[PDB]
Amino acid sequence: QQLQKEEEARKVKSGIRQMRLFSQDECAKIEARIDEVVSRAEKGLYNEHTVDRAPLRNKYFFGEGYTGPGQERLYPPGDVDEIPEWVHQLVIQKLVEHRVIPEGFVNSAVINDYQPGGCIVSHVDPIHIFERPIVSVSFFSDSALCFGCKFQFKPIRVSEPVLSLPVRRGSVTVLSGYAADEITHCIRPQDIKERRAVIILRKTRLDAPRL
Ligand SMILES: O=C(O)CNC(=O)C(=O)O
Ligand SMILES: [Mn+2]
Repeated sequence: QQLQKEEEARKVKSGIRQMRLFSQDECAKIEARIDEVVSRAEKGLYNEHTVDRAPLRNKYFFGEGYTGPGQERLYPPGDVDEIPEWVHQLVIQKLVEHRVIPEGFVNSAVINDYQPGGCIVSHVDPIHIFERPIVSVSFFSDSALCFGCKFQFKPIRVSEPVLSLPVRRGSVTVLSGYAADEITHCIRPQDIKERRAVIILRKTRLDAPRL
């Protein structure tokens, strides 16, 4: 049981790469742009499916977005707004330059914006929708990304995740293999003490089922 948790954590770690790529100034500039997105959404300037509002977490879908169990679908072409130029210029370019992902890979950029006490429940990034690797960049504050999220449903039987990964402002997280496909991830509400935002950069699959 203890050996099993250590083996799983080793497997999770084999599919995680992390690096501090964005300076405090670079973060400040990107954070200003994220604020612009929030403002534009509030002004009703985005397409219908670009904005997903939920109690303590908003999602903003660019390039491609998605919606019983395990049957998410891509919205028809042109339903979501295009990836903003600043995302290419300030975020994707930096990633390509540092050999994190190849040029042309990213066709989907999602911004998650969290209130204090916000969270995201146990999930796997839909395997029928997105290629791997999955890249994420964190912005306003530091937090943690948990892996193996049974604890969110069975706190008596299991109190802790398999692994908790610190995700600092300006850090890039790359998920692949076991970490992206074989285990769930989540964020605990106690780990978001102040506003936090994340830009998730992915490539959708050719055969991603569409509406
Ligand atoms: O906010 C984060 O760091 C993680 N968010 C997600 O896992 C997601 O939107 O798929
Ligand atoms: Mn996810």
